[PDB]
Amino acid sequence: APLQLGNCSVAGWILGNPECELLISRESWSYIVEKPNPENGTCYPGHFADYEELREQLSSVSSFERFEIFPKESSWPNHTTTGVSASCSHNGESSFYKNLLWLTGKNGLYPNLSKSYANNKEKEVLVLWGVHHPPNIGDQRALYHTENAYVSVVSSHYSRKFTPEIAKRPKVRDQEGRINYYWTLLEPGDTIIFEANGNLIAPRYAFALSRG
Amino acid sequence: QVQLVQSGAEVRKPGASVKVSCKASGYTFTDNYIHWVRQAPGQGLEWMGWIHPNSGATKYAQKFEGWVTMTRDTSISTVYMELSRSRSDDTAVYYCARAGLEPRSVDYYFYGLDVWGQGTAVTVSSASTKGPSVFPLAPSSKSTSGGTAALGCLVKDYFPEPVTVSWNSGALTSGVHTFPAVLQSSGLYSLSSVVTVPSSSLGTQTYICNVNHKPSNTKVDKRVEP
Amino acid sequence: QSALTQPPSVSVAPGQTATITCGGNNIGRKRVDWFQQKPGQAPVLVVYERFSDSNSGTTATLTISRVEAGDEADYYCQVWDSDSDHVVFGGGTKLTVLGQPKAAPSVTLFPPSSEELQANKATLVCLISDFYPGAVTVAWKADSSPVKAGVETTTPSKQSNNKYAASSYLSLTPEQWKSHRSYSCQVTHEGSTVEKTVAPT
Ligand SMILES: *[C@@H]1O[C@H](CO)[C@@H](O)[C@H](O)[C@H]1NC(C)=O
Ligand SMILES: *[C@@H]1O[C@H](CO)[C@@H](O)[C@H](O)[C@H]1NC(C)=O
Repeated sequence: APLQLGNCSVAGWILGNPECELLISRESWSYIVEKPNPENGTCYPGHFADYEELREQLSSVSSFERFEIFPKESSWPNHTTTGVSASCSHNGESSFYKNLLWLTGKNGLYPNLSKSYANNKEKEVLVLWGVHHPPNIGDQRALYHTENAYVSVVSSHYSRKFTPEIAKRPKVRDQEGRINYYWTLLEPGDTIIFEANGNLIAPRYAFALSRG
Repeated sequence: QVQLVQSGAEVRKPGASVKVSCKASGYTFTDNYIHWVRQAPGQGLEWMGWIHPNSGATKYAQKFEGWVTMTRDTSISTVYMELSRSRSDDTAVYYCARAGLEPRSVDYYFYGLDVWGQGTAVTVSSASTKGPSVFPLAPSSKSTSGGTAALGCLVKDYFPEPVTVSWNSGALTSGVHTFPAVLQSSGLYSLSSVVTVPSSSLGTQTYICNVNHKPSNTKVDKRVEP
Repeated sequence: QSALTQPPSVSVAPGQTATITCGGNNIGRKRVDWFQQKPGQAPVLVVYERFSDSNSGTTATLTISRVEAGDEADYYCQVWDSDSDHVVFGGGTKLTVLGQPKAAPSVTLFPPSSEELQANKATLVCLISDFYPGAVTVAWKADSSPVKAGVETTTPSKQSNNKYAASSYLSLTPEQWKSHRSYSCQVTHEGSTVEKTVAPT
């Protein structure tokens, strides 16, 4: 009972690349059918961490539920949530990954944020997020109002502090900036905490899953 | 609705402070960046920098960094632009503009300048009040145009504006053009008035220009002869 | 001269279509804000069936369909430069809506007056009148050499008969005035150029 990915990569599918939402949703599958060289993946360029490990974790699943870990319109009262890009276009229209939110400043401010989530799903929860590395200082100031930014992510099984490095990368899909993608599996009962003062590409949707 | 109202015209001596204010209304003052842009006489627009009323953060153009200071007062919804050490260079009209045009993408994340103030005219000169010198612009074979001839008067080195010109006490209005003033690098104003007359009237008809400069309480009547 | 490039002037008869181009780095991938400025007034943001916008590579284009009198103005393009965090304006386009017949300027240059010279000063006065459309460039010369100091010029304004006039001044010392064979005021209007000369005789 295989999961057909079509023109998408696991990266495209799991992040919610706009071209990848046309695929039929599944709650279980024995293996993953995926084109050798898939067209749509990370529509916004960046490094996807532990990618091979993640494909293996997702290889076979007995239960799969997408849920809104951090509701878009509720979680972020003092930040702007509408961020979109032509690099992630859908129907000729600038857009973004279904499963992440591009947070930016609001009314001249990007207030320190702290958002936590407790896994009460009784199944492992796959959580994904990103860290944005602007191509220059102008974009850094315009988006986040802060030049010295950090993103911090913590649970019982994950602990990292990220800092953007602002500089040009080779132009890919019309971007010289980058987004690095990260993920963790959260134990039942464990809590994960995100803190940032800029540059967080927040989780919007997460995945409760079983593998056997 | 949404509008920005700036303070009135200013005359300052160089080295003094020039402070221009901008009051916003019709919307929540703390929402948007407020920019300042200036326009020198006869030229285009140059960005000076912005201030965000909510955070108080500022950014100045390289050219103005260290010369200009922007501030805000949320209690009265007013932003200020200040030139601490003013120069003759600084003579211009200054605008404030609200950046309310929201960007549609993070690819180009710049709020556009959607509502401008009316502008404030700032004049910087070291001059005190001075009455004009009036000199004749005499007709000759070089200002004639076969049947018509041009003559005028130069109203030189006065301060401040304005000055009015008439010809033959107002009797002569046909063919008269009085030009606006230039501000000279001296810090004094000059203008000209010119009349086109029949060239047969030269050395027959008398032509007198009358110049009034109320700020110095001066009137000059100057005979213009060939 | 400017970071953004615009054509200096566009003239168009009413009903026709006017096109204004703006050239700049990565312009095609940005929002180019256009500003309309009428005489004596502050700029307003051009917002939008008549007025339409269109980018491409390093070119953004403002198109005004079926031009009306209220469209006549100076237009400035503007973008934000990401790298240096700096707002940049084009040099501007004077858009004239042709509502009267065209006219090359008449030029009248007066030498320093005898009374001024005796007061130990010297001003050459160049009067430019009866022209349309309302833009000219003025240049001065001392014996065929360009002079770019001591010059002040007015921006053109309307005459009683609705045409444009402007003036330009060249300030000298009596010594400078007597030192040259001649001085010239040179006026350019629509390709055509008119030069007037005075000499200390
Ligand atoms: C998938 O991508 C291929 C290769 O570019 C394309 O020809 C095809 O039309 C696409 N089909 C789907 C599933 O959208
Ligand atoms: C999807 O793949 C097609 C085929 O290469 C490409 O043209 C398009 O830019 C991709 N879109 C996204 C959102 O990845």
